[PDB]
Amino acid sequence: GFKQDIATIRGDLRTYAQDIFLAFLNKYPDERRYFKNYVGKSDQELKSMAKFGDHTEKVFNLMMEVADRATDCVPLASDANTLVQMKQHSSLTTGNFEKLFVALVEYMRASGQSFDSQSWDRFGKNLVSALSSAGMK
Amino acid sequence: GFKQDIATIRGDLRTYAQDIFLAFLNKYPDERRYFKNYVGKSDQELKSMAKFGDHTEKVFNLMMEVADRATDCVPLASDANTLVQMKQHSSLTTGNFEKLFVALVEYMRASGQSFDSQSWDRFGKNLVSALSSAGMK
Ligand code: HEM
Ligand code: HEM
Ligand SMILES: [N+]
Ligand SMILES: [N+]
Ligand SMILES: [N+]
Repeated sequence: GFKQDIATIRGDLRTYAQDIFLAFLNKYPDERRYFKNYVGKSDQELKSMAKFGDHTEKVFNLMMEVADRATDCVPLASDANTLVQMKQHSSLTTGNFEKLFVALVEYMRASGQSFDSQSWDRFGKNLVSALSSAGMK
Repeated sequence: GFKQDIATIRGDLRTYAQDIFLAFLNKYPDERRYFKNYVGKSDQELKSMAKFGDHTEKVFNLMMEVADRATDCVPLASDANTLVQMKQHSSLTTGNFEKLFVALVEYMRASGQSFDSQSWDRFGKNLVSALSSAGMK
């Protein structure tokens, strides 16, 4: 279930983070614009960039923290706050996050691994509603 | 489902409030001790007792609002705060709440209705989790 999925992801965090982030960018090419160093780069080119691996690691670490702190796939209001308040996120809206979770769930369903994709879909939706309540547009 | 159940309960609130609260006191006779005035009374005596009717209605009026404000059966932290901070709840621990929801879910399952009993069970558990987080012992 959801709790095991957090363990699965954490066990090989860099591999899942990179795989899912690339699925995100490739499903939604417009989102690449927020990451100027990623512009004009193939998947394998991004893997050769120190910042790519570092960044996506940090993103998925925080996502897993927020997931672990959630109750019944509903994130804490304070975690949504951390996400709204981050300077790196100042220009974002909830649609950016919504698209990320659509790509994440699609990835999980396509994978050979036994993820609880329904729970991740609920988690994404509940995060989107929480970001909005924490002041994101 | 859960949202419809809120509507069902509100549609005949006094009746459901009294019957569920009685189910609670009768399933857990020790809990009656918190309501001095209710000791040594049959169900029918209680249903003709002013404060019993007014009190149980207020409990279920607020419970339905807390349920309505929840996301995926997880209550707002502020609603949990309010319940922990009420002077009438100063002597309570999470266990009192745990027992109330066990009784409420059992009532729903035994009813002729179409309650989403497993949603109410989650709501009870999530409420208890929020009460703890808000400082109730
Ligand atoms: C639940 C989802 C998300 C989490 C947990 C998260 C977390 C993080 C973290 C921890 C960092 C700092 C990384 C570092 O300092 O190296 C970061 C940076 C950043 N995030 Fe997010 N993020 C999320 C969603 C998004 C989305 C949807 C976008 C845009 C589509 C986005 C855009 C950015 C950008 C542009 C940076 C700075 C990248 C850079 O300048 O190198 N984030 N994020
Ligand atoms: C989510 C569940 C609960 C809600 C929404 C709730 C709500 C309320 C409300 C609104 C009142 C004030 C009513 C009035 O002024 O007439 C009240 C009073 C009170 N509550 Fe609760 N309550 C809950 C659970 C409990 C539990 C589990 C107990 C103990 C086992 C409890 C013990 C009391 C007592 C002793 C009073 C004062 C009774 C009186 O007016 O004489 N409550 N509650
Ligand atoms: N695995
Ligand atoms: N699932
Ligand atoms: N249940």
